[PDB]
Amino acid sequence: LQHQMTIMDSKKQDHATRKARNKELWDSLADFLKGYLVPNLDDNDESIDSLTNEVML
Amino acid sequence: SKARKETYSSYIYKVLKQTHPDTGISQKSMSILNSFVNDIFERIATEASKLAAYNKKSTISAREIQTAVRLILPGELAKHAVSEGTRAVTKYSSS
Amino acid sequence: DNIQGITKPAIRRLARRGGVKRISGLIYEEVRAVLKSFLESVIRDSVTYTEHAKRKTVTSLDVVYALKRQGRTLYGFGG
Amino acid sequence: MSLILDDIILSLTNANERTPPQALKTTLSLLYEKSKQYGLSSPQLQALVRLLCETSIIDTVTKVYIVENCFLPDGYLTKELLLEIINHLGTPTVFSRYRIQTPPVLQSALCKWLVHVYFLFPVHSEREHNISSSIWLHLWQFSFLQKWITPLVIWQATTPVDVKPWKLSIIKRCAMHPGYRDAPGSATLILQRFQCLVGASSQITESIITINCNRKTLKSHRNLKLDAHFLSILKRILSRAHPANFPADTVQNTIDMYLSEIHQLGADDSTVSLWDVTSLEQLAQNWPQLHIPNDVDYMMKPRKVMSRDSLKHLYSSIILIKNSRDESSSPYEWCIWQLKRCFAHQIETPQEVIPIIISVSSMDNKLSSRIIQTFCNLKYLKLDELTLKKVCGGILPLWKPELISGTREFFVKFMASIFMWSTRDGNNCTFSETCFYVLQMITNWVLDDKLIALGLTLLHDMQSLLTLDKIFNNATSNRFSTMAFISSLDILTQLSKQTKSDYAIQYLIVGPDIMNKVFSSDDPLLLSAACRYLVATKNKLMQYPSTNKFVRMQNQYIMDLTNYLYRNKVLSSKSLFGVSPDFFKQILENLYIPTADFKNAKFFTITGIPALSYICIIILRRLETAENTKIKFTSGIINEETFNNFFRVHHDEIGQHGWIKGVNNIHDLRVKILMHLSNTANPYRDIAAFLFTYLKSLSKYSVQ
Repeated sequence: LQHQMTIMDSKKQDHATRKARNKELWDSLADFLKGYLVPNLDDNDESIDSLTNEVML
Repeated sequence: SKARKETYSSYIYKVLKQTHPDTGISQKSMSILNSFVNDIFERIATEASKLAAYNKKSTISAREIQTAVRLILPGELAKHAVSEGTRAVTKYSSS
Repeated sequence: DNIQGITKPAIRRLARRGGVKRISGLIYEEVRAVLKSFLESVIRDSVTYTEHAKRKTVTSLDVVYALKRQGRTLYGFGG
Repeated sequence: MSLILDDIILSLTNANERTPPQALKTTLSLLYEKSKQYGLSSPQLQALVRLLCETSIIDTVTKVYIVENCFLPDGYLTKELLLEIINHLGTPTVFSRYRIQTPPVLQSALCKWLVHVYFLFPVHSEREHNISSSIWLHLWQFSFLQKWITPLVIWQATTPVDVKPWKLSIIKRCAMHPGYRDAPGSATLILQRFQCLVGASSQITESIITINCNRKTLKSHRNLKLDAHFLSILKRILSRAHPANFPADTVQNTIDMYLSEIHQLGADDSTVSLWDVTSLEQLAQNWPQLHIPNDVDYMMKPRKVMSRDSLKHLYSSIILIKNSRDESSSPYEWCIWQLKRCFAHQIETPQEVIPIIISVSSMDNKLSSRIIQTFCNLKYLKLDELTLKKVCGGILPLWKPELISGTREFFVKFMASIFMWSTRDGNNCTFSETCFYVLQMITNWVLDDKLIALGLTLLHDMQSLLTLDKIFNNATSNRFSTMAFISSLDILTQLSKQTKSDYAIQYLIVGPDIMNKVFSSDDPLLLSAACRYLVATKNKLMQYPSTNKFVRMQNQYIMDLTNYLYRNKVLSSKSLFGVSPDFFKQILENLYIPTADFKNAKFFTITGIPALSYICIIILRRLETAENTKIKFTSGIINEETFNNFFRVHHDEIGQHGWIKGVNNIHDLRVKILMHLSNTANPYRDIAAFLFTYLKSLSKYSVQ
């Protein structure tokens, strides 16, 4: 047990539901585009959300 | 200061000189011959002891040694070995 | 570390002494493994003899005694 | 120690644009020696690896050198450091053109570093490994570092799940891609590694034969060349930082088997049932996934060995670890149900059930409290006396109740039930035997600091019941009663020796008129305990005043005992054991003696007491054999009338040899036998030891 608790915890690290994660996964991809990828796209000659909405779809 | 090494070196050298005097011996060959003689003697002695112990024979004699050497040495050399050994023992008894 | 230290020209010379004319790649570390196995087999009994003798050095008498116990008798080293 | 190493990394970070001629080199020179000496722990590496890419003032030639030499980690180097390296890894593009590009050669050198220390990587939580494995595969597509992550990718992916067709397509396409020059060599080992994971995989052998090479380079690509100097220092660094952790022999071995895996490529709550559990090492990995099939027949009916039956008794214990123990637990109910059957004899036979349940009930004192409290009844004794006796020897002395601290009142009623059971029965001696186990339990209460007074109060009620006419007697009684009582006196004697227990002294002090029973009873072993208790008691009670109930009864005991033993002046005294001496006189004239010279002096002495009468003769006969005198002592009892008559008859022969040397008369004789009795080791050495201190005449010869 002492050797196991040194490895602890594999399960708690993941825990710290799948449907809830799916919404977060969509939101994580949504926020990544608007913050980093869309500004690097520098298209539409100016765009923050209109270009972002196109790449979400 | 050193306890003497118990070898057959002088007798092996004497045998070689009796055969022919021109050549000599190297140290590695000398060690090889000494080891071979010791191994053969150990084999024959162990065989004689085991054979004597089998027939609850308390002693070791010429018959036991001859049987042991016949067991160990193959027959081709064994014939000459037993002939020469019998000659030696009979002549020693005569002396 | 030194298992690879045994260099492949030495194995080449061993193969040439054996009598082959063609060499593959697997035989190199196969020879290394078989040498390691033979060495460990001899060394275990050599160390056993040395430790029983209460001496803390290994001698030619001990190694030839271990070899003879294995059955591969070695000549020319005394004893 | 490591704080200065932090400053050295911070020194290269605090100052920028300075461009010194040699100050920058000296700081790097100081980093060369400090990195190997102190290990460059994981937080230091994360700041360092970020500093190399952030600042381009240092040339990429020395950036590779410090990665090759300074990067000798002693820390845990968790995924946070690897993630920072992953951030450094990559290539500039249109989206990342603003971000500064790290040198590809530095990336290859960085990719070379974690391969050497992959063995030090954390045991993953199998949640971010899928992200990391995909990240490493995506990073593997870069050619300048493809040759170094390829041995890595072989390592972290060990499962059929990690062998994913989308990963197969990427690896195969790179080999099929023309502009790599190293992917076909790199992909072949990865495909071979993926082959041994999933199995046959006829799809993976058709890809290898398409991308196969002359395989001399593959043989060189199978071999991974790790710097021996890098690993030799790493072994020393790891051992020094963490003693008894990351041993040097295993660190070299762990790298070797990781290297040998690459060489082998050329040649080649989740429910787990407790029924199938066999290995405790597997159970350690199975501990989060342990599940117990609820079967009552097995989990108590069948160690250092390895087997399913090795964890047999542990099965009944790990469930108490898996879930909290309760009165409704099936193992806790099986014992009671089996116990209920055994008393009623509904079971086949109770003899084999007892040892197993006793061992279980020996521990788990809170559970044993339930068992003892319900089966300690008068009715449960009627069914069978032996089965109640058997369970009294197992769980009584090992029980320490702390649930309510009010179980004392239940015992006095229940203990008297066995005694009353023994009265009308007419003896069985089962009462005294059952008391001895309780006395053992009482000492367990005494040993505990809590309820010290509660246990002592229970002990006192035992002595009153044990000192009754029917159970204890000098005419008709059993050795069981006396042997139970002698153990009680040792408990109080041992309690006097202990100074860490500040108890009530009236509990230690025994009753005034209860000592007349033990003193009057002529049991030689019993009298030995009284002398030990009296001597030990006088060690205490020294700060008490001259006038006090406790100290007056103690001095009364000393005076009465010596008068009854050696003083031989009971008639001149005012009382003896609460009895006036003139009562003793009246019996004496009614008694008849054929020749009564000194009638009063014979009865009351060490030799005249029946308890020590014959043992006195035994010692004398030993003396006569050793000295080998002329005349032996023919009489069977030693007293004044026999001694002088023995000397008067042989008065002619007394003058030349007399008797054993060193003795002139009976008065000298009575001590000489006691000197031997005190010299040898025997139960009645304690009798002579007590008499030495309070004989004032012989105390003079002792020092102080």
